[PDB]
Amino acid sequence: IENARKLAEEQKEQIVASARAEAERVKETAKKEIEREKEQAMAALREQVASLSVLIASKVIXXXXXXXXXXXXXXXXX
Amino acid sequence: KLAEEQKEQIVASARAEAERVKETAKKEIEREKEQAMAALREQVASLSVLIASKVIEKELTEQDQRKLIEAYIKDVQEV
Amino acid sequence: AVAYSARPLTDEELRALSDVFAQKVGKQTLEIENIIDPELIGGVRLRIGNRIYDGSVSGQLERIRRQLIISALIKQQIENYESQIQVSDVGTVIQVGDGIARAHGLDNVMSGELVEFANGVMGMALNLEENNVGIVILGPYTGIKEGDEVRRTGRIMEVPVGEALIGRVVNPLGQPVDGLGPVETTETRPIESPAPGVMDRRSVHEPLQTGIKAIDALVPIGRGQRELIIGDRQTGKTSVAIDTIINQKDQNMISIYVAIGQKESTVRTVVETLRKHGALDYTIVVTASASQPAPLLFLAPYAGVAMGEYFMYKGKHVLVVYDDLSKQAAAYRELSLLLRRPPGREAYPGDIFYLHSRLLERAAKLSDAKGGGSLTALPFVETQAGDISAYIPTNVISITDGQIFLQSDLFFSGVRPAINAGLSVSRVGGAAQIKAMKKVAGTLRLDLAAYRELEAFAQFGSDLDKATQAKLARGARTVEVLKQDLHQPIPVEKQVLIIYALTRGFLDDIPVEDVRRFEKEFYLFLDQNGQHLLEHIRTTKDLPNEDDLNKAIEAFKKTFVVS
Amino acid sequence: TRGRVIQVMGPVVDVKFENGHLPAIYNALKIQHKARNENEVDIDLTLEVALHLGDDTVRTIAMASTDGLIRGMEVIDTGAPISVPVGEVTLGRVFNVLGEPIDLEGDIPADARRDPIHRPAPKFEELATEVEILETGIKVVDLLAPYIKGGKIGLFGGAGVGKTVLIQELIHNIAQEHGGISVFAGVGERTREGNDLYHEMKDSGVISKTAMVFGQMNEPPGARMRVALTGLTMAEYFRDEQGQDVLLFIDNIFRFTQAGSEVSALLGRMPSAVGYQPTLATEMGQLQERITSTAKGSITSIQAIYVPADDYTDPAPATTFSHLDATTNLERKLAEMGIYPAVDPLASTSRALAPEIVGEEHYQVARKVQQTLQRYKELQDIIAILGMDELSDEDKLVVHRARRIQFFLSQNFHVAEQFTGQPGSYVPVKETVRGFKEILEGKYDHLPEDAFRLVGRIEEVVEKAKAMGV
Ligand SMILES: [Mg+2]
Repeated sequence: IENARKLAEEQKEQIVASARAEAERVKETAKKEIEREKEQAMAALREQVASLSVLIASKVIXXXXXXXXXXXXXXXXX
Repeated sequence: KLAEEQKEQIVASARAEAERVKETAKKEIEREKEQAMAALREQVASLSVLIASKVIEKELTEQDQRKLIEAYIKDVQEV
Repeated sequence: AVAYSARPLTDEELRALSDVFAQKVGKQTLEIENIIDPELIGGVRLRIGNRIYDGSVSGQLERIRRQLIISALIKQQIENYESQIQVSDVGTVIQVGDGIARAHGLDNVMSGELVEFANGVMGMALNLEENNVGIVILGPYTGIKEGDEVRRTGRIMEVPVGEALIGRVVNPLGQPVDGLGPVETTETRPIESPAPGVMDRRSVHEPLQTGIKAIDALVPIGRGQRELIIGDRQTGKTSVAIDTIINQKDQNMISIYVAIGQKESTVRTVVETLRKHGALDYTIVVTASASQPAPLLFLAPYAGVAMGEYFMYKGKHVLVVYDDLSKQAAAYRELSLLLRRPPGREAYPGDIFYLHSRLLERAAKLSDAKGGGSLTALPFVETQAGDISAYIPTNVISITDGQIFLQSDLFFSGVRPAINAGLSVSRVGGAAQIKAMKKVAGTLRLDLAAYRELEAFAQFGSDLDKATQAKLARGARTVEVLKQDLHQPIPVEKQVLIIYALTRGFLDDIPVEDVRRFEKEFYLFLDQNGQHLLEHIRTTKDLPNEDDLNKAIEAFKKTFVVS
Repeated sequence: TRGRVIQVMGPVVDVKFENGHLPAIYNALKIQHKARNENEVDIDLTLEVALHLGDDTVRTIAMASTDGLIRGMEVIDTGAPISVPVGEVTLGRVFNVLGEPIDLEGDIPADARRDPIHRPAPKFEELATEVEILETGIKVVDLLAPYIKGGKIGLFGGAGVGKTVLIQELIHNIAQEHGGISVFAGVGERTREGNDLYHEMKDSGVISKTAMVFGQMNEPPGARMRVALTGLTMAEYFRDEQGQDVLLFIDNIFRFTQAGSEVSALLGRMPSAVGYQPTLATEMGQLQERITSTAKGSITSIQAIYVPADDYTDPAPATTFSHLDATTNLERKLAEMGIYPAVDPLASTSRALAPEIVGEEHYQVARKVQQTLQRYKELQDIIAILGMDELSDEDKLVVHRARRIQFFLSQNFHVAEQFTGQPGSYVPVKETVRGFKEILEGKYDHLPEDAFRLVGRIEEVVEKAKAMGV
């Protein structure tokens, strides 16, 4: 009875630890992939945001010159 | 058989807790993804604000003065 | 008058604006001054008295930058055009210090409104003077300086409300502090709302099962009641509250726990205790720890009851716990003294009874016409050196429907819970009990009352052999039955059966040192060969036939080996 | 740019600045003045901003004596709160409230790192979700009143019971085992006792792992109420940067609150009950919430508290008692009979003594010992005294084991080895649980009581009784 309970407790602790290790590995891999995707999207959406910023300035107020100026400003800021 | 039944119940509860932990880890990943998307959008917005400010400064103000005066007059009429 | 522009304005434009605003407002003649501050970008913002008209860059631009956080769709549909003029009613700070502020302006501000400071911190207007407003800051005040600017939001104080708050930890403003992401609700409820009327109620009949034998037998609590738990520190009241919260797993209740002035470490461990027992599927936690500003501590209980009332007014049953009602009173006293309001006894304001009665009268049991929901309240009050003559302890005792007293002498010796039945009352009484508990608890009450008088004279035996040592033995057996351990609440049928066994004389043979083990092994026995008495009590709510009960208890005693 | 003095009323000064240049609250301001004639004195003063009164005026509190101030002096805004040096350069030295050495070993270089005195408390999401037990190495503490990582302990005692020895022993044991440092803060106490403690720490050798800060009775109210924050910010650096477990000793927390009241009325605030400041619990909470156990390290604080006239319902002890986890009581009765340390076993309390924290075995052993001691205390007084002695069976054995257990709670300390040849011991908690259980079972019932005296593990006791002729 007591031995059975002790064995059950050990098995439960081992299973919980294994699930935690799997979750930690999954989280680390997801964080690395998310960082890579964040960098790639930062670059791509930064170019897109420069274009859309020229567009928004025009809307509130040719295209190649505005895009080049926005890219130069972004490079200066970075 | 009471001890074995309690052992099986404890094992099933531990498995359910492990499944809940995995689901919570997935939810944490989703929250991190949402935060990353928000951060990217905010950085894009700040860069857009800077670019628009520079473009507006570069733009001439001769017609901008008249347009602003007319817009302010319309705003005064509205309220 | 004052106009902020990136570059100085032309004379014709200044005259045009002056004429336009003179005609619109209806003034004789306006003298317009302009500035050349390049903080704006090709735009002007204008100030008439305490009214601001904004049509500049970094104005409506931010109005579309703060919004939309499809992007190109908004940039070409609604972000391109200014989202109208940004109109505000403003004020100017003139005094800062100790967590409050006073301002000039805010002509049309309401009493109890929410205002927003320049750097982003919130405040609540509480003193409308003839020429200034007193504002209590709901956050850090070291970034606010004289000459700052305040703006009106236009909304009375209110909190988010919904089903998305279940299992989350929030602060009295409804913002998460557990770091699991935003809370997605779609409703709000004002913090200060009236109580249900006299004719909107119904008498209390249903019971609230806690799992503690001493409370469930001698001081019963019904659904819709307001029972006070009072005692010194180091008596274990949070344990009573946590056991009560845990016991509601399959009783169709929603629990709310409010922690006022506690340590964040203890709140964290309490939430972790709740999560382990699976009690976070129906619980909401509101926290305002000791390092927070006084207005948050004063506002937390109202937020808790406001979140409870939403479920109450849809037919559900709620239970609200207030960690300490004395810390809230101290915080309110601090706010009142800092605002120069006349003091009273122990420096408390005049309306300190009003503050607590208006809160504790929002717990009710609704009639069938209004839905049938209920809300139960369990406030806590901490005393110093067991003195209940103090101002707040006497204030709260006279509002509630009875109190539970916990002693520090019994706690140190090892009696858990350290409840005192000689000073604990419940004015709802037996109407909050089941038939079996009613039929069983009277003899137990009489026995404990008899034993409490002669408990102190056990050193001198040789007393009347007739009815002194017999009463001492019965009282010791009673006192051993009422002991309990942390967590692990007990079902009501098991409590009824064990108290029946004690009161019918089935425990005299068993010595005092074996009563706890006897009751534990009896509970184990009933789970196997007593599977019909429990079902009869659960389904019928009346205790089973006397002869069957006697035979079952007789059968168990033959197996229990006494040491 | 620069302000000027308007009023001088005791320890409170008023300064007027230019429009739109007011310093923020909690900033520090400096007055540095040289006498222009024989009708003047030199001034070197530091002030801390307290309130904005309006009309470009602020009200500040002085950190020293204000004698010699003149209405019209010029004041300079520093730009930030008080900043003190942090790091390894503060180990083995003595500082004052402003962070300047008061010993004579030199000055900290100006190219160092300095941290501000005021900051917010750690957030909910970055605290410890589990209660953990701190291992001190003492036997009575580790059994009847365990300490908690990040907790607060109240130490009760005075002269003639030797609390400085306990302080030094805790410092030595923690530094040796867990690799932590200690910070001592003296808040408004006697200077004689500060000198005594400094020389004791120099003699023991535990000075090289301690930082000491002193603000005592002779100092103005402003310096007494901002000295605990200097020790706190010195200690937080090690938790947040080296990830250590630190100890923080506070000579008198009560004085802290007292100092606040002494300026409250002068700042223009209505009084609360018993003449205390209206902002009492807020100040105590803003102090005591900064010592916690985060995910990196922890700070555990031992605080000595003086109760005025032994009145526990006074607002200040009543406010500070709601932050404590354990209390440790030192008794002269046990010190007279030769029990070291003199910790009272029946009056020391802890919230960690629960089967869900320490364990079932630990809890059972501790409760058995406590009830045995209570039985001894009840029996030996009304019975066996006044000529009512008796020799009942099971009462011989109860006092036999009680006397053999009361003398096993004493221990030999490393810091006491300078007056005694015994090296000293560090006993883990499993070992003392085992020893107390074995004594309770009566296995070691065949030995004299002199063997259980100034000894570590239980097995060593046997060796003692081996050399005593028994
Ligand atoms: Mg308590």
